[PDB]
Order: sequence, then structure tokens, then C-alpha cells
Amino acid sequence: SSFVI
Amino acid sequence: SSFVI
Amino acid sequence: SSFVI
Amino acid sequence: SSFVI
Amino acid sequence: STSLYKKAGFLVPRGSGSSQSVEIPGGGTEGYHVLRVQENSPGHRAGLEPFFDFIVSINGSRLNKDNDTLKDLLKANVEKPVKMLIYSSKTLELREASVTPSNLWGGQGLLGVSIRFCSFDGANENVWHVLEVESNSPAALAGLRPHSDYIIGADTVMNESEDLFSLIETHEAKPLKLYVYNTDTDNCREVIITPNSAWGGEGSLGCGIGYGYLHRIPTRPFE
Amino acid sequence: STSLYKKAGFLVPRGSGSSQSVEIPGGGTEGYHVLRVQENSPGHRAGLEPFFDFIVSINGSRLNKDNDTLKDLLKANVEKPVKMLIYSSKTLELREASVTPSNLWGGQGLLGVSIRFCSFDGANENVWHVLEVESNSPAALAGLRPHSDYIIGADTVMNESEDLFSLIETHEAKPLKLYVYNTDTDNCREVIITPNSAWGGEGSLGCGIGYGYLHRIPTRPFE
Amino acid sequence: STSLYKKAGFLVPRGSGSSQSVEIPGGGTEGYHVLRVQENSPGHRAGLEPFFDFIVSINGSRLNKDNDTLKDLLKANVEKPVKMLIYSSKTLELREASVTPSNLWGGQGLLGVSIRFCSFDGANENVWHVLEVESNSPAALAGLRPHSDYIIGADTVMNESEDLFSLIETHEAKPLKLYVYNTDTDNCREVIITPNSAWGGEGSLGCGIGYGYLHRIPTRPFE
Amino acid sequence: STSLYKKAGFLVPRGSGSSQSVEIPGGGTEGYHVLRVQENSPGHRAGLEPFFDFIVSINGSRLNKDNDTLKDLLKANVEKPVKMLIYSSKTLELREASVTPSNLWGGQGLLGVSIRFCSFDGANENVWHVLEVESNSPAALAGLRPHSDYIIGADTVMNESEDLFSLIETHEAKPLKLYVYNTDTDNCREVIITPNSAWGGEGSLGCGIGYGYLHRIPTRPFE
Repeated sequence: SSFVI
Repeated sequence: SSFVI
Repeated sequence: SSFVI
Repeated sequence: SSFVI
Repeated sequence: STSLYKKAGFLVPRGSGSSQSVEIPGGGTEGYHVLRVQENSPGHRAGLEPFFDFIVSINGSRLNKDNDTLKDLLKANVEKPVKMLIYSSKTLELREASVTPSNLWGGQGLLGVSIRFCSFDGANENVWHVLEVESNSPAALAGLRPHSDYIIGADTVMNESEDLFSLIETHEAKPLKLYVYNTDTDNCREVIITPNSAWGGEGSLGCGIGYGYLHRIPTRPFE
Repeated sequence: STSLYKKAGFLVPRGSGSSQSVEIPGGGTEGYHVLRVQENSPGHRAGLEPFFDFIVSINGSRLNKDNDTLKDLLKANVEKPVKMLIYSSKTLELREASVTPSNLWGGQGLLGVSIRFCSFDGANENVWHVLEVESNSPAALAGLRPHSDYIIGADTVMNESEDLFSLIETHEAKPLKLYVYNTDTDNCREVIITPNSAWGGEGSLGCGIGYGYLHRIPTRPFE
Repeated sequence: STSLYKKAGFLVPRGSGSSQSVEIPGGGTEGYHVLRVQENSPGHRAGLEPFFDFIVSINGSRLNKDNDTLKDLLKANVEKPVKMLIYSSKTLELREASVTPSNLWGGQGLLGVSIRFCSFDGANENVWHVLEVESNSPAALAGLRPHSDYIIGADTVMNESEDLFSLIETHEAKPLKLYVYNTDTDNCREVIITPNSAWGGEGSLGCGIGYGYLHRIPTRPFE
Repeated sequence: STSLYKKAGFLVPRGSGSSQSVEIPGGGTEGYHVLRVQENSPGHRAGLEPFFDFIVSINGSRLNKDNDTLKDLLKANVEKPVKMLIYSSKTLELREASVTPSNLWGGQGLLGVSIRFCSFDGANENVWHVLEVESNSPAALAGLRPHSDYIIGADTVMNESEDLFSLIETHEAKPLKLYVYNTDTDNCREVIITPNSAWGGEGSLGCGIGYGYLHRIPTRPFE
């Protein structure tokens, strides 16, 4: 899935 | 301008 | 399916 | 007609 | 509020989501979807309209069906007028049409009408508008044409889609049949398409697709 | 500056921009633009196609000038077959149609066909696709309908380039008459609209407008 | 005649048709339309939005007239902060921005902003969406690009209603200058186009045009 | 032939099906798709472009990956500049950007960038344009806005779709997450949608969908 970095 | 025939 | 009649 | 500021 | 949007009224065709199934003699919601109507056919003479008309009853008999009843009733009245009850997804109305099945017209079948058993409930939405079409694209070679053509279905089983794209990947080499309505001919036809995501262009068909109010089959202003 | 755009091939209608073979017997480029074709008319029976067909010749006589020749030749053959030479902006081709004028029809005219004298060269471009239509808008009240209607021209007591926008400002309260093609009726009709920029909405008509290849009157795949 | 159309609610941008609260200090309806905003400019740093923002007041002084006041007030505060009152055709609201004019920037101007004096009332409508663009077309060679470009106005040595089509015929060989907004750059630029109806294709520009709610410059969901 | 169509050249964005993967140091075809870029983030300062940019390498290390390498390398260089190799689906080019991950900016994460591991091969096609949006529709209530919003993905497993509709039926009550690009913000965001075919309107979302060259994320004219 999408994830913030 | 149009006319029927 | 489709068919002609 | 346009001009820069 | 903080929303940069608001609401406005616009004109939309009557054939929309205000359904409502008012009211089918026999009670059902399903019938025979009128697809292709050959010219100089009995179906043409009866005023059967491609995509928009649904055959609901013949001689009083309701067709909650997908069986051989219609076929047999036409065959038993093979040169006599039969009365059909028709539902229009355009007018949302029922009308009676007289039609005489026959072998003596120059086409194929007794009515000259290609049909499919489905539900007419929300059928006016389920339309895919062919937009641009690339050269040498699968769509082009299959016969699909830009803006004039509307994809309204395919041959489908086992229990699967109502939505178009969910088929394009399935037939990634397997040929595919499409039911296509053309706004010039005002008629349906079958198109053989060969989905190829590696065809060297846009998507797997090489064409654009429109869906919704901006991409529906056109409707005349009045009943 | 490297362009982030390149070129690709796409399908376009043959009459785009009809470019360019006139091949006209008599030599002209002008004729009688077939607009509305009444139902069960002699003209309907003769297969005249609204907007796309141009009457260029009758019984061999070329129609290079907006006079009474066509009317008079029909009147002299009042219940007999007449040969017409027809040009199609769709096929860019010439065909002869047999038509029998009549007093017995008994709708309006001998053929039941509304016409206007103009040039057929690039007439398939001069089309404005009516897009969205606001409620209670000038377009709505005049009868214009979304996506199904195409504005193909107008009547001017004054004199302009007929260009749509270039008329809407001229007729800023004065009513305007428009010739509108509907892709469901496959026919032309007249719409009297009253442009009002102070109406409660977008522009002066309250409707969207499309122009170009994405907004042409649809064409069947084959001749 | 029962209409086959009805009404439905849809989402539209707030500035449509900006209808209607002016609430302007100074009383006017006109101001300086913010066009191109140069990069790393004082104007960029101040958050001025191309096309959407209007400069209505500087340091309390109302800008009701196309004169040299704005230029001169910036020049007098040449490395100091200036307060500007800004109107947005997007939010329909007023906000103050701090901006520091400079000679050190050292691009063109003290702010690096291209402007023009016009009215902001219903400016969000006066937009023409460039649709398809043919190869080697006038639009192509002038720099116009498909779907990304929006024509928002022009320069006229002569005098017309600025209306697009009403200029293309006037400039039937004479070059025309256009103000174009690109939704990727979020900025305006000038395009010099040479309309030619005898070019090998559609119309005089070789491009499609969209107008209306389906063809407006996009807006974020929130203020 | 009998075809009423022919071919014409049109301008299309470089980012099309001429792919071509020329040429990835490390050899792969996959990387980290740059979605949301928070403002005043390290990712913003580095010029990372939402939807268009792909992170391919960090400090020389290729990311054929979807693991914790990138995460760990950012964490190990927690306030130092790290060099990233970026691929643009817009320019089809590779560029080096310096970026300094940090905890001292006011947002969330070390780069302030939402990402997803996917292939950039033909990612510029896989876009669904939100067209019209009905009032009180699932799309409206979820935050989807007309014409400005582009649906570019969702959260998906187990092995399933690349195409959008094949999800709308799956979540017929189950909430759904969408990755939405807005052409005003030039940024991605997450939208929570609740598909309801019985919502009393068009489709299951209450919005239109465009796909193809007429419905792609806009591109500036020049590199």
C-alpha cells in the first residue's frame, strides 16, 4: 500500500 | 432564409 | 448470449 | 496591452 | 463552507436513476433487450428501437424467462400478427406494438431482431462511449470508430461483470465480442476485438472511453 | 526547449476537412442544404439525409443559384418521378435519387423537405455541439438539449459570418433563430433562443459548447 | 409534447457564475488581472496566483484606473514591504499579501508579474479549453498544446469583444496574440498565432475548443 | 475503401506507448511512485513531482525493492543530504536530486512524501478522470470534485486489478481508498469512498469517468 516517508 | 419544398 | 429472432 | 510590474 | 464547490441544476435525460419500475404487468424487472434491428424486418416495421426497447410480453404472456417461449410463440404464429408489450428505457413507458414474424422478408430470423435477456433497470447508464481511436489499434482493426460508437455490452459467463474493463484483461489474446451502438445508424452491431496491451500504444484497445451523463446515448427532446 | 509533445495517428471522419475533391458536374460548390426531412414524406422515401445531403441538380439542371428553378421543376412534374443529383458531406460522393413530388402528401411542400442554399465545402466542420445545459437557462427554455443537440446554423435579418458567438452578443435581447440537429431524431429543427448574459448563470445561453473532431455529428463506419 | 429531460443537481465551482457578491472596498469591479508570475519573483514569494488573482488595492490606494499609480507606488517602496489587497476569482474573497518590490531580483519588473487591467466579474467563464490539436496546424506551430492549454484572452490593436472566434476571422492572415493558461505550469504565457482557414485541416487553428463547466480551469476542493 | 474514416496526425504527450525503458541504471522497471508531496517538506525542496516522479535510486543503490531499504537509508542519513535518482513519466528522463530527510520540518515523515512501489511502465495512461459529480453522490460526500480530480489508484491486494471499476463493485459497502490527483493543487491525496449502487442516481459513485488521451493529467509544453 501507500505510506509516507 | 430556409424554405420548404 | 445474444441471438437473432 | 499587458505589462510587467 | 471551505468547499470551493456548490450545487446547480442541469438538464438530464428522464432515463436516469429515479427508478422506479412503474409498473410491469406480470411484475418482473427483466425482459428481452432489443439490440440489432435489421432493415425491412418485421421488427423494423413494428418500430422496435435498438438498445432502448425491451420486449416484456407477447400476446399477454410475460417473459420472466430467458427460455424458448418467445421463440416458440413466434414460430407458432409464423405469418400472423402477434401483439408485443414493449418497455422503453428512453420514455420509461409501456406501449403495444403489432408485429408479424415471417420467413418472407429478405433477412435472417422471423423478426430480424438480435436480442438479449437482461434487466432494463438502469440500462441507460451502462454505456461505454468510444472516444479517440488510434491508427492500427485493436479498436480500429476490430471496426470500432471514434465518438460515433458506444459499447453497450459483450458475451459474458460465468457470473461476472456489468462493467466493461473487467473483460479487456480476461481476453488478453482470446478474441472478444462487443455489442456496439452507432449514433448514425441508430443500431447495434457485433464487433470482434483482440485486446493487446503490447500493441504499442494506449491501453489494451488503443481507444478512449467515456462513461456517464456526458457520454450517454443521445435522446430526442420530446416523447 | 524540447517539446513534451509528439505526433500520433488517429481515426477521423472522411469529411475532415473534406480535403479535397469537388468533382461537381456544373462546376459549382454550392447547392441546397437538406435540413429538416418530414416523416413519410416524398423526401423521406427518397432517402434524403438531413444536414449531410446537398441537392446539386434536378433532372440534369444544375442548381447554382438561390432561385425558384427547383421549386418550379418539382411543380411541373407534380405527381411524376424526378431525378435529383445528391452530394453527401458524409461520403463526399454523388448519387441519384428518384423522388415523386405530390400535392396529396398532404404535409407542407411537395417533398416535405426544409432546405437552404449554401456551400457544401467543409460544412461538416461548421457544427457546435451543445454540451451541458443549466436549468431555466435560455438554452433550456428555447428547447436545446444536452449532448444530443448540434447547432448547425442560423437565420440573420442582419448580416454576419453566422458564427455562433458572433451572433449571441448581437442578439443580446433580440431573439435569435437556430438550426439544430439532434442525433436521436437524425433531423433538423428550428430553435428560437433569447440570449441573456444577465440570466442567472453561465454565459448568455446557459449551456456548454464543443467544437472540433470531438464534437462532430456522428458517422456510420461504412458507406 | 412531454420533455424527455428533467433536472438534477451537480457540483459546480464557486465562481460560477461568481453569482454574485462584489463586496469591494473602493466600490469598483475592475482591477489588475494577474497573468504570468515569474519564478522566484517577489510576486511568486507573495503567493500571487496567475489568472485567478486580481490586484485591487496597494497600500490602501484603490486601483480603479489603468494608470501608472501601481507602478509608481512600487517604485517608491523599492526595497520595502508593500501591502496589496487581492481578489480571487477562485474563492471570491479578499486577502492581503505582503510583497517587497526589488531592483535586485534581477528579472523583468519589480515584482516579476505580468498584469492587465480588466473586470473580475465573471472572468472564470471567459475561458476556451484547447482540445485536440492537429499536426503542423497553426495551433501546433504557435505552441498551443492539447487539453493542457486554456485560452483566457488576447491583445487587440483594433477593437472587438475579444471573443475568440470573432478574432480568428479578423486575423485571417494577420498574426494574433493570445494569453494562454497551462494547468501544469499553473501560469500564463503569450502565444502568437497565425489563423489560416486554407491550412490543410479543420477550421483556422487546427484545434478543438471546449467552453463551459466541462472546460473550466480546475479548482482545488478547498479554500 | 468503404470505411468512412481515415487517418490524421495529432499532438500527444511524449509520455505515451513508445516505451521503451531507456535506460535504468540497475536495469529494473519498478521504483517508488511519488504520490503526495507535503508542502515545506524535504521532498518539495528537492523538486519531487507528484504522480510524475519515480524514485529509482538512493546514493547509488537501486530500488528493485518494496522493502525497508529506502526507509532505513533515509533514517541512517537522518539530517544529511542524500542523492536520489528520479525518473519522470512526463519527460521520460532521469535526473539527480539532492534531498535532506529531516525531523525538523513541521510535517510528517522524513521526506514528507507519500509513495507506492509500482512500475512506471505505462503509468501515464492509467488515469481515471472524474467528470461530472452529482449532488449527495458517494463521490461528492467522499470529497471527489468534477473535472479537477483524477483518480490514479487505490489500496489493492490480493493479486487483482490495474483497472478502476473492478474495485467499485468489490466495496459495495466496504469503504474504499482512492489516490486522487488534483490539477489545481498539482498534488495527490487520499479519498474515502463508499460505493453504493442504490444511492439513487448514476452508477455506484454518482460521477462520470474519462479515460484516454482526452482525459490525461495535463503536461506543460516544454521540458
